[PDB]
Amino acid sequence: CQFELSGADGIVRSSQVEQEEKTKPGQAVDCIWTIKATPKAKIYLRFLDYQMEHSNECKRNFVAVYDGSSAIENLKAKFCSTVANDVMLKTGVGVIRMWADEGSRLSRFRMLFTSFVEPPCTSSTFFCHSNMCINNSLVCNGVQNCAYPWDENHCKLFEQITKTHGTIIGVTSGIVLVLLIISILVQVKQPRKK
Amino acid sequence: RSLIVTTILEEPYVLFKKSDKPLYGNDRFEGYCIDLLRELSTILGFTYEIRLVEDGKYGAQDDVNGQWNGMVRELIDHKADLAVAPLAITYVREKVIDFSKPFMTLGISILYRKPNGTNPGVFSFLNPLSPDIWMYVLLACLGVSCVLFVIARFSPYEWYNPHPCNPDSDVVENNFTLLNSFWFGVGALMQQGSELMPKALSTRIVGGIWWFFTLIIISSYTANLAAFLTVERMESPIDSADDLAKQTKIEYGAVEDGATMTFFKKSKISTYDKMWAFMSSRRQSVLVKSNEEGIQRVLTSDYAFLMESTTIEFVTQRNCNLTQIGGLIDSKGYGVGTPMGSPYRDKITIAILQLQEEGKLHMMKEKWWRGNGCPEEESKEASALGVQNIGGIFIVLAAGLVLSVFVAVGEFLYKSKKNA
Amino acid sequence: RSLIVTTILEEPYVLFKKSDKPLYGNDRFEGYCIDLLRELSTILGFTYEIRLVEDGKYGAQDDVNGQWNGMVRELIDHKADLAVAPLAITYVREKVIDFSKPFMTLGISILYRKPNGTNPGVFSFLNPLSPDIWMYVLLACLGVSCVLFVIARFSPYEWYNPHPCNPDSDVVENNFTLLNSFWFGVGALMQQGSELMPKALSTRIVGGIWWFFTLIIISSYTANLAAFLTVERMESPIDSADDLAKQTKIEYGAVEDGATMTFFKKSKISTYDKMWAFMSSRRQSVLVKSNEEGIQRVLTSDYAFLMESTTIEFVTQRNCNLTQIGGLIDSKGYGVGTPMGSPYRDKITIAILQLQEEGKLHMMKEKWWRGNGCPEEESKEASALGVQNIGGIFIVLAAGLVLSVFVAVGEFLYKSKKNAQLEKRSFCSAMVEELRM
Amino acid sequence: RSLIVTTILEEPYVLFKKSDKPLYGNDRFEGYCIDLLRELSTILGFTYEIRLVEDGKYGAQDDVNGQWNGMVRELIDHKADLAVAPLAITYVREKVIDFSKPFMTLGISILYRKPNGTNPGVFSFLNPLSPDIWMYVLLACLGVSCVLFVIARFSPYEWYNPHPCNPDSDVVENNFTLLNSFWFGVGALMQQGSELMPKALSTRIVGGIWWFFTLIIISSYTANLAAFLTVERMESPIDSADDLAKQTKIEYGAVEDGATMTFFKKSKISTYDKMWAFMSSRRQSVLVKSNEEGIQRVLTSDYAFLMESTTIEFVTQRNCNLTQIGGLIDSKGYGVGTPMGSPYRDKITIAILQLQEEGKLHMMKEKWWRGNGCPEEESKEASALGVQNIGGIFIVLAAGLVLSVFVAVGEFLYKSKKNAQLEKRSFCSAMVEELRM
Amino acid sequence: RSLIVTTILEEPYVLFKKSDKPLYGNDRFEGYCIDLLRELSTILGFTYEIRLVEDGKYGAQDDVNGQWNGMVRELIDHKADLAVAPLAITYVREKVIDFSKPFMTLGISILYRKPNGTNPGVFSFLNPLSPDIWMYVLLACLGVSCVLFVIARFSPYEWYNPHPCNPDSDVVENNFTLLNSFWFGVGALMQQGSELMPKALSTRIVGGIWWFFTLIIISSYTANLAAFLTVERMESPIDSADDLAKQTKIEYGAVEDGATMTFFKKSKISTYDKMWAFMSSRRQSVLVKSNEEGIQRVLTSDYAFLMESTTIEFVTQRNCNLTQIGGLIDSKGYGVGTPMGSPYRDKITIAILQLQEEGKLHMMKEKWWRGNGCPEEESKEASALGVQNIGGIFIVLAAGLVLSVFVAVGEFLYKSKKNAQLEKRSFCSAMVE
Ligand SMILES: *[C@@H]1O[C@H](CO)[C@@H](O[C@@H]2O[C@H](CO)[C@@H](O[C@@H]3O[C@H](CO)[C@@H](O)[C@H](O)[C@@H]3O)[C@H](O)[C@H]2NC(C)=O)[C@H](O)[C@H]1NC(C)=O
Ligand SMILES: *[C@@H]1O[C@H](CO)[C@@H](O[C@@H]2O[C@H](CO)[C@@H](O[C@@H]3O[C@H](CO)[C@@H](O)[C@H](O)[C@@H]3O)[C@H](O)[C@H]2NC(C)=O)[C@H](O)[C@H]1NC(C)=O
Ligand SMILES: *[C@@H]1O[C@H](CO)[C@@H](O)[C@H](O)[C@H]1NC(C)=O
Ligand SMILES: *[C@@H]1O[C@H](CO)[C@@H](O)[C@H](O)[C@H]1NC(C)=O
Ligand SMILES: *[C@@H]1O[C@H](CO)[C@@H](O)[C@H](O)[C@H]1NC(C)=O
Ligand SMILES: [Ca+2]
Repeated sequence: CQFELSGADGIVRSSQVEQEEKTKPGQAVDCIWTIKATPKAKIYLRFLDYQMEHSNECKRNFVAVYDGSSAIENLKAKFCSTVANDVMLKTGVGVIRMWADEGSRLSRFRMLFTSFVEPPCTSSTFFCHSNMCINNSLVCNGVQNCAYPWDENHCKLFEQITKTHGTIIGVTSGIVLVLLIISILVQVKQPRKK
Repeated sequence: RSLIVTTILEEPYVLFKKSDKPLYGNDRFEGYCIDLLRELSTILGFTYEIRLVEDGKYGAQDDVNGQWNGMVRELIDHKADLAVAPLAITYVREKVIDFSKPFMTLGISILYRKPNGTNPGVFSFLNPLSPDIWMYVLLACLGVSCVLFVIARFSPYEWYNPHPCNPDSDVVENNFTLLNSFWFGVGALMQQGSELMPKALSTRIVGGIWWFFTLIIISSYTANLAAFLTVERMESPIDSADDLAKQTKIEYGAVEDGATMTFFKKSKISTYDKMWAFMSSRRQSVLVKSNEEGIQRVLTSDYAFLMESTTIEFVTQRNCNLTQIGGLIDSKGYGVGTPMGSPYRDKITIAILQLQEEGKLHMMKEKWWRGNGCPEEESKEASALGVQNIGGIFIVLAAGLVLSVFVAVGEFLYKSKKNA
Repeated sequence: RSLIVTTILEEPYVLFKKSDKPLYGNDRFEGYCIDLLRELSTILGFTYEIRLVEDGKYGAQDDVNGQWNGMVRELIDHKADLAVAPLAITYVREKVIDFSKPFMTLGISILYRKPNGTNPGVFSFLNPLSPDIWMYVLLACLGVSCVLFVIARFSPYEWYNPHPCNPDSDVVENNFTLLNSFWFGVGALMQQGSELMPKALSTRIVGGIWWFFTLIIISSYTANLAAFLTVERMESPIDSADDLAKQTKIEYGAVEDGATMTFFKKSKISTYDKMWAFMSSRRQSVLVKSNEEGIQRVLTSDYAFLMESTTIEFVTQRNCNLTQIGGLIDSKGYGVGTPMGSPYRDKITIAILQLQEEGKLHMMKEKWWRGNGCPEEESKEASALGVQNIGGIFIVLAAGLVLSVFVAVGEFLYKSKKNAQLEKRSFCSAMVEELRM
Repeated sequence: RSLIVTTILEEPYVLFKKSDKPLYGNDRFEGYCIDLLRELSTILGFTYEIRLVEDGKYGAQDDVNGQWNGMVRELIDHKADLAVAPLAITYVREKVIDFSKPFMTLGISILYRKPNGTNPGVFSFLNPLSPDIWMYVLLACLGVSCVLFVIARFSPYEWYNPHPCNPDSDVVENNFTLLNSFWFGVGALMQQGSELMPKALSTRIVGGIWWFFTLIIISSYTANLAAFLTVERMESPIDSADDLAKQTKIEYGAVEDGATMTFFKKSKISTYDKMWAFMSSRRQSVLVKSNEEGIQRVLTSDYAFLMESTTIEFVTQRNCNLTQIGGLIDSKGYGVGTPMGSPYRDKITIAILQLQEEGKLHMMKEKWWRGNGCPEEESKEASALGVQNIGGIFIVLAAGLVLSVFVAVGEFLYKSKKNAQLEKRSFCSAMVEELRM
Repeated sequence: RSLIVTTILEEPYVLFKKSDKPLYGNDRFEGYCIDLLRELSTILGFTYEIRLVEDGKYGAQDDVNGQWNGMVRELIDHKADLAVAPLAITYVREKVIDFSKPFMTLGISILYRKPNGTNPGVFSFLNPLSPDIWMYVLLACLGVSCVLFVIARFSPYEWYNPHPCNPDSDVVENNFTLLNSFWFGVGALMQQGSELMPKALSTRIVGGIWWFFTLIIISSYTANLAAFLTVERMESPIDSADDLAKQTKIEYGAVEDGATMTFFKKSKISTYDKMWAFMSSRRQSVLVKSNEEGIQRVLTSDYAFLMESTTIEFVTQRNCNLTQIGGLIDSKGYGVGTPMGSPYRDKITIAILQLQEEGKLHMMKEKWWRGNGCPEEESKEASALGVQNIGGIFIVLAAGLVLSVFVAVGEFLYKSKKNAQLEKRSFCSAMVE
């Protein structure tokens, strides 16, 4: 069930098992993910939704992140609690695992990874945070993909016509007033003394 | 020894601590209701087994079965001990449990959205003047017009000679007719004035006094309008429990058959029997699922929800967009359970009283109920006036125009008929 | 056997059934606590006799002997089995006695007279300007009018040629009479403007200076009125003890040695700490040794006089001029004292919870607090602005009308005597001639 | 003998000498502490060799073994006995190390984007009424004027006998043209009056309604403008920590765990406790990790960024828009670390006291802070109200005058080419005739 | 064994207890410094007898025989011990006795009276609009009137043949003369207007634009004056040492034989030499005997004063008339006295640092320098206006009358000389008739 997930950014889908390997929830389930950034780029992992509700103890259900290849050499962090910190993948190879144990009703594991933390800044790339020039197309792509707001963040006469119906009633009154003016000119030029 | 306390996952009472590394043992839980228990252990001497209940359920029996699913079971079957958690001291439980003395009181109160500064805009005018004066100014204008006319007729100096170059004529000119006096009266109210200025020092006194009265009126109206638009304080439509009854426009509600309905049922004060009659009338949406959806539907529309006082004192501190209109209606007491006949009662009530009258309880309550507080809804009065604030004048103008057309055609036919 | 029930005498709690003939037994005593006792005795089915406590006080531990007093003492030594009185629940008392669950709660809230129903001002036309300015303006109006007249009499560009037929305007007057100049000055002052419009520079400069003076005066007046009204509107009445903390113009109050001052000194919360410091600094400057004298001190000055909530409810219902502000600073209940060991406490607790579930004790409370509560409904303090009482007097208009009528009739008499040359002769003819129009 | 001193690279304190040709040893450093050590050497006669800690950190207690690193580590050991660099004097750093008197004073203080300016739009005079009523007002003026004109041209009352002494002639007409009615309406809207006197019922009633409209519009405009000015004038910009604490919109912050936020962590004071509560409520929404990132955050947003005083001075005097707000929340001293058993501690305390007595180190403050401490004070920004930068658009007058002269010359040509029926015939005659008179 | 603590009687540091009779014993000095001493004793473990010094002194050097009158004198004799009290950390004192790490820091600061706002006459009424717009408006009025006059000549129809009742003669005559054009302008600025309103079209646009300008100006003026008259943010003239270092309306101060000038003399520094030169000039009203005299003098005159950074805080937090302005100038230290080589030096410095890191010292400072606090200076902007605030318009009016009279007699003699010779007798008859 090890599914590759590599590029510049992406979302590890919340409980992506129904289509890759549709496993029965009765048996314990687990699927690992491998991440590769662009050449010469490290990874930043930021959870967007995470709730392992069925316990605050971890012999059954949890999510873990390992650095480098998918080996036991050095666990970056296994997260077993309400909240989940962001993490820095020193290497360029990602490891994401979730262990479930007849607890498939777990809310989700859902995160987002951003590449190019290592890349030195250049005119082509964008600075958001300290050693975080990440731009290949990432500038304001609709996702909060930098450590705190900075990158995708607040980069970006007809108003008076766009009224709900004040403009409509105003222009109806304007037609009335044009009728009035055109009528007025008639007796501007028509009548005289007596 | 060790004691099996029992709590529940209420919102600001006992909630899982927020951390990242795993928590082990009795350090997972966190809240006011369990640090109360910590103080109790410090003053008495305990040993903690904070074990939750089977299924989240305040102990409430089933009449047919005769079982007591909830904390009542673990307080009866001795599989637990004192169950420090919000547990209303009600009559039916008291037979088969023992409750300590309450450590805080309760009651059911209203919940409503505070008003926001959007004036009706129909007539946002005549506000900075009582309508009494608005009527008096018109009737005084009529009175001064009439008296000015009367003074004008009974005067020697109010008669001009038309054709003044010809001194052989009559003196019929008076510059004051049945309508001219009224016209000048109204025209001096608004700071332009007609061209019918008096000539006799007997009526120019009236002119001057009328000028003074209108100057004061206008220069005070402007001041009052500026005062209202500068320091504006909006007030609630309803401000009492009784006001909800005999109103029949707010369409309040309550939780479906929870604890509020239990009170309103059988409540024979009859000040809330009208309340219950209206609730049971529209028993499709006024009685709603739970507290979250209740406050949701309150946020949606005018909906005076009705629930326990402490959860109000909590949720109105986070979402400072609502208000606790009214005071108190009833009183319950959250207590500390204990098995029937256990000696903990008399050894724990004394500790509760010690904490209560030693002053730590109020700080304990405030440390959890506080929240952010009251934000800066105080310096906010920077907005341009719009049609939502000035709309009546255009309506008055249209009415004046149509009345002008009507009276114009009427007078035209009047004169033509009189000639014919 | 029967039950020997002790009791205390208190204003709204236990009273004497007001009677003339001598009655005795458990019938002299009548009150809310008596209602509760009768109800719970009917519920629990007992027979009772009533005895007042002789020493006549709640009771406290006398340190010199470590021995109880009053109610607590007469209860501890099994002389009496029950005590249906507002016996407060507290640490020192609970350690020796046994109570039920409280049949009511209370607090320590703030007495305060409602602010005299939004005190109105009358004859406030001229409030924003001190009277000296008004007198100066009147005198300056007179002076500039007469000066305008004087230069309007001695200068070349005065005489007006009415017809365009090169005539000689040898008339004594052309455009300025004393009344006309005076009332042009007044009209220019009053923002309406008149027709006596100057031509010569000599009068033009006077007119310009006068107009500038009028704009300064009127704009100053309007701004001052807006300032007064916004200052009045901005201030807010006190509605919490925290306002009593920050604000210090009004004064607190307390019955020291009544454990309220003791509550404040023993407290550690910021606002109560600073108010306790305030009373300590004042040290009988604002302090009270009873209730009624404190009530009167509130009735005579901006006095807070913090009191327990129940008596505050009673007072603010008997009277209608002083009402509580804020909520409940502190909480503490009441009870029904029973000895250290009594199989009556469990059933009395069951009964109190029963009555509370039916809410009957609320009915007795409203019968005795609200029962005397609202037979003297005064008003609702109608809240509005721009009312006729404040800056809405029309009496100056009436004075103008009166003086106009008098002046009109006076100069009509002048037109009669000095221009028809006969008294009581031109009267009837003149008024008949001029009445038809 | 020769002594050894160990320092740190810092922003204003100990910089490496800026040059292109190589520089060496004691002659390759510059800044504050180098000058201070130079004066200490001149006042005590040392032989100092300067060097850095390979770790290059303040040095702090490490919980892995209870050991230390950096200056503290090498100073408990013996590689040097002096450290002339900002090294906060704290309990953990005082238990083992020996410190001299503080030669400078520190403190955590907030930093804030100063009020940038008024940011005035010259059309701010047009602000109090929304840009929807104005077109309503203009179109209503057109409509009311045209209705007045059309009524005045059809009425059995309006037509008037012209002659001043009229013996029943037959030359009657009205006086209302399009221009007359239009400018009557404009004047009434403008409150300066007009020339026409409405006579019939219809014209007078429409005039009265129009007057009522104009009066309330003008009064509401003045009221709203006064509202803006008197609600802006009573705004209170933040000037202290507690006043900041009451405020909510401006998010807080600090460099996390840099011994600054920890002060809020372990504090006991109520105001700082609620500060820390807000800190924890936001919790990496606003808690910056590095100084310069927070600096840019405050530049581009509203923020506080509580950080130590000296760096705030070094930044504010090296930039603009940033204002030192408030005072000194805490108190630390910058000593000169020494080992326990050493004679130089007392000698150096005497030396630096002598330095501080003369104000010499205040002059070092001037040199490394103030010499570049007023290169960016553009002005002192004399504050007041009622300037031409707000509501001072005279360009309206310019447009009016140019349009008026354009239409004037256009109609001047019109009356010659068309009304005189021939062009160029009477140009020069017209100018001469209307010029020489 | 107990300690031999010494203490000087400084007011907001040590105090004789409020009550007297049931309080007899040499353990009844209390105050902030006493709180520090007691907490120090608890955290260290010892007892102290608080013996007052025989001669009231911080301590001071005496040149004649090295005498050190004050607690310093006996503090080298070892007759006493740790002496918590105000005691500077100056160079000369450190030479003979040891010190500790200061428990607070202070300097010299400016003491001055709070602004009051008895605002002047003439300036006050036209204050709202800044003097720029006033002259802009006068010039604009002159220019608008002049251009109206210019366009009047070019106007086609203003030529209106007076009395057109007889068209007999084409007497084409004028209106909108330059004099009356300026009159129309100046009477249009003020909200009354003449009767010479435009009777043509091209001039009517100028009239309308002028009317709009007048309305905008008057409404804005009223709004801004009603703004100033309900907020009234008073402003202080001096706000820094260099600020009053160059003015002369405000006078400096000092304390007789006070350390303030001792530092402030031989300043050698950029700006402070100037004010020492000034007080050197008038050394008769600058100095006062002690701090209390300076307080009284600043309460009397417009008298800027120069005491320390703490006593200013103590005085200004109990008498809400003064105000601490500027900031710090110098830095000194308050520590604890002790003889050389005593074991208590580091043992007390560690405790003081511990307390200062715990925040205890801040709580003691706040509680012993709190006072009632600054009162509510808010609910008082209800002031009926008086001549004190608008009076200048009356002077303007008087100037108008006098200039009017002078111009009237001038134009009278102008007409007279248009008629007859310089010597006047007939015009006397004209005046009499
Ligand atoms: C407080 O400010 C908000 C901001 O606009 C306003 O609340 C508004 O309240 C009204 C009802 O009081 C909402 O009207 C709508 O009515 C329809 C009727 O079917 C219903 O479907 C909607 O769900 C809603 O109830 C209006 O939407 C709501 N505004 C917003 C933005 O939700 C109002 O100005 C202030 N509140 C009050 C009670 O005046
Ligand atoms: C604000 O109000 C205070 C309180 O009245 C004003 O203080 C007054 O200041 C003047 C100096 O401008 C003092 O004048 C002095 O008077 C004494 C005797 O009265 C005389 O011996 C001195 O030579 C000097 O002339 C005046 O005494 C003082 N008021 C009091 C009650 O002492 C203050 O001027 C007002 N304005 C400001 C801006 O502070
Ligand atoms: C209300 O009346 C009482 C006495 O009748 C008086 O003492 C009090 O001052 C009045 N209220 C106010 C606000 O003046
Ligand atoms: C308040 O009203 C009550 C009776 O209505 C009475 O005490 C008195 O008239 C008032 N007391 C005041 C104003 O102090
Ligand atoms: C106003 O403040 C903003 C802060 O983002 C700044 O960019 C801008 O330059 C300022 N404007 C002026 C006129 O100072
Ligand atoms: Ca006018």
